[PDB]
Amino acid sequence: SYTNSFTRGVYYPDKVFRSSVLHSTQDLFLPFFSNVTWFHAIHVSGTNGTKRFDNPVLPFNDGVYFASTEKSNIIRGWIFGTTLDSKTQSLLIVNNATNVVIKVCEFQFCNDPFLD
Amino acid sequence: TPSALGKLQDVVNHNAQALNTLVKQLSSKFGAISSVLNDILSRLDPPEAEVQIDRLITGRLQSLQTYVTQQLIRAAEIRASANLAATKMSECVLGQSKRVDFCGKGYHLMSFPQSAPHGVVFLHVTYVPAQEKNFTTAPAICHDGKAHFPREGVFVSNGTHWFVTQRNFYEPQIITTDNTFVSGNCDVVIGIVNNTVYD
Amino acid sequence: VQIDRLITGRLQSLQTYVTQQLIRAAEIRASANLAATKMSECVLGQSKR
Amino acid sequence: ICGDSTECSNLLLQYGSFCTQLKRALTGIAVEQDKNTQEVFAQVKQIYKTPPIKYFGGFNFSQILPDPSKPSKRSPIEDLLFNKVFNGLTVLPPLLTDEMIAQYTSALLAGTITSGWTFGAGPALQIPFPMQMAYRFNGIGVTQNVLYENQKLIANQFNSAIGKIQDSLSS
Amino acid sequence: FGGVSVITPGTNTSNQVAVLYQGVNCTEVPSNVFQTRAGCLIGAEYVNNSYECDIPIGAGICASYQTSQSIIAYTMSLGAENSVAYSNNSIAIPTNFTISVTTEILPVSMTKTSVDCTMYICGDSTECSNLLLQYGSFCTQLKRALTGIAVEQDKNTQEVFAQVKQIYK
Amino acid sequence: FNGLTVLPPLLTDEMIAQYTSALLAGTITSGWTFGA
Amino acid sequence: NFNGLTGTGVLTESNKKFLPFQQFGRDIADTTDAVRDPQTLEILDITPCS
Amino acid sequence: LDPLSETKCTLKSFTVEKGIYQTSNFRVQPTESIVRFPNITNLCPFHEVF
Repeated sequence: SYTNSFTRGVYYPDKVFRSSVLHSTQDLFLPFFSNVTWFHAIHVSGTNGTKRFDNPVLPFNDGVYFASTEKSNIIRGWIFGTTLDSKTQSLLIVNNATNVVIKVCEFQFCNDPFLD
Repeated sequence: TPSALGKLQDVVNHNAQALNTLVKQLSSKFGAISSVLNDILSRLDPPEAEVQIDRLITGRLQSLQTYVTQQLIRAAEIRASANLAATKMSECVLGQSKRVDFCGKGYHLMSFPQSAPHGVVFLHVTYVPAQEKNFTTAPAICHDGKAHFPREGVFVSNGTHWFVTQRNFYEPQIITTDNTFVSGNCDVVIGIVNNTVYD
Repeated sequence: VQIDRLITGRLQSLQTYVTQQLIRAAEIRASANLAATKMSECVLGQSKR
Repeated sequence: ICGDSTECSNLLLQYGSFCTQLKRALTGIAVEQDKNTQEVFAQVKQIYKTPPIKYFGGFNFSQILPDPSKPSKRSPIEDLLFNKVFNGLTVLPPLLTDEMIAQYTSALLAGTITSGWTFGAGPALQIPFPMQMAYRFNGIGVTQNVLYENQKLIANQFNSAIGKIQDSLSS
Repeated sequence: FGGVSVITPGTNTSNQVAVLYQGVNCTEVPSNVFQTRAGCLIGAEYVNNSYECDIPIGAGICASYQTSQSIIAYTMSLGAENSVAYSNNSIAIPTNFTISVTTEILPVSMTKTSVDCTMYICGDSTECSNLLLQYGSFCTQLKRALTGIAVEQDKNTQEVFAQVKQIYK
Repeated sequence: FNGLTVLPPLLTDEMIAQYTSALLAGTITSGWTFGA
Repeated sequence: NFNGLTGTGVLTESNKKFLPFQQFGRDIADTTDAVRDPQTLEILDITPCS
Repeated sequence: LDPLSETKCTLKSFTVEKGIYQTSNFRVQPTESIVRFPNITNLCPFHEVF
């Protein structure tokens, strides 16, 4: 716990057009005025290589809110899965110019994934 | 005052809420896999869909019966209010009624009906006295050894003389033999005072 | 199969209770209006009825 | 409907809004029961009080006026009338307690005795009780002289009739 | 157990509300704690002054929004304590008058509605109406009930306003 | 609008207004003689 | 039948403005009275049959 | 989040008027499941079989 989310974390629960009405939907949302971990990982920067930095794995119970203030190209994708070691499928959303690679292929990961 | 017409907003919002509830209750499973009839008839077979449609029709008929019962319960009070409004229209507008608090708070004088959406408004004209004063009263007087009771009035005294005024308006008048009547002698009334009448 | 019938029976019983309460409250309101009319006519004045 | 069950609440919401309309109906019933007591007893703005002396021309009102020699401040007739008449459901108390109803009844009684009917159609106009009875007798056809002649007999009959009310209500 | 009740003194004025734990003795709720005869009120304080009942709470307790603006609890006052100077030889005869015109709102009729026992029950279906007629006779009495309700609502307006034969101008 | 048919009242607002105006005229110009 | 939305009614030219991520819309009582055909971008009102 | 938001959700409106509005029902949650049982005296004579 490092910061708080005042009124952020609301999305469209469905594709139903509603005009000047009030609707209640029981779905997975983000509670207002809650704790949002402000993880900062800037240990290695400027150089290349360094296939071993310091960051842990994050759990995914039912849903996460991912906000980021990256300037130009810091955030370039995510990595999902449950075992992450050649046993279950994963989900790479690696970002890139003009195209974003998406794949649900199953393979082995490393303890510190990064794009070089 | 926006709450002056709250009684008229109570017979209209209730009907809208009942209709909205009756419409929303259709999207509620009464023991079926879904609510759409076509989806149940397509995703299942007739001998199995007959187990769910017989419960859906039961739930919908029960909801309609509940709606009809609530409508009858509301119509009972609506009829009571309409009868009360007709009685007031007949007793205050078509004449002068002496019933207290019926044709407004005070002495009923007039009443003018005003049309209203799903209702009626009565403008009761009441007579409210004001600027009252303190006076000394007495049951009767005894001029010629005989009692004199007020016919239509009240014996008042400003401190020196004894006059006779109305029961709802101070109108000082001399005590004469026309507004008083003799009844018995001056030996049974408690509190009688001595005064002279003007024949 | 059993809980959906138990909840239905309980909801029907609660609806019957609410309906009986409304039917009784109608007569309660009628009696309260009659009592208010009597309080306004016999106590606050001399009614000739 | 759901007694300490977690799987029952998930299915209770599948039948629609059958739970909110009954709660609204009960709330409306409670508001109606409160408005009835508000419109039946609370009909006057001024809370009149009885004078210290209790000699109203010879009429004994000790059976209807509130008795201050008790922690409840209620009339003995009201005392006789009061001393004779949980798995998800609650009992809401009324808005107006018994003390407020007793005060309203005492104020109405004081206004009827000391003013008659003038306190119900405007300002309270003081008037002696023997003169109030003379005006109330003229409304039925009987002249007021009969009252000024038989006030003692009328007061005795009124006291004898009021005294038997408690016996009739108790027996 | 019991039921909670939030006392909100309007949103256009302030966002300071108070909760009422009906039935709780203020010893089971997990900021002026005060125990009333109708529950446990958390959020208001009991003032000695008695004002007019603005927000009804229960058992004589009432709420309002009065001054630091906050919610205060108080026993409702029935009115002023007038003392009529009763005397055997004193009467009050009025000298002036004030004609006042009051209003009284009374409903006459409501919205006339009529439902369909086939379209509302069976939505654009054909085999549904085949079993609808065999599930009982609960489709002809409701239509007649609604027709009678409509006739009653019309008769109310006919007997309330149309009480004279001549239309005077 | 899925089976609900709201029926309009028999006496419109114009007829109610005319009735109220006639009652007002009878109360002002005749008093209580037009009701008996 | 607009991708599962099966029902009856009249398809009339509406005047609404749907956001570029929605197809259909419901009224105050959860009744489908508007849908966008996923063939050519155009609003369509769904009024009930007579 | 807060009782005012719960009142707003109950009335289904962002503007709550002046008054008392019920929102939910209070309930203390039970915890220790007391599995109380009587003595255990009449044990089976398994010592004379083995």
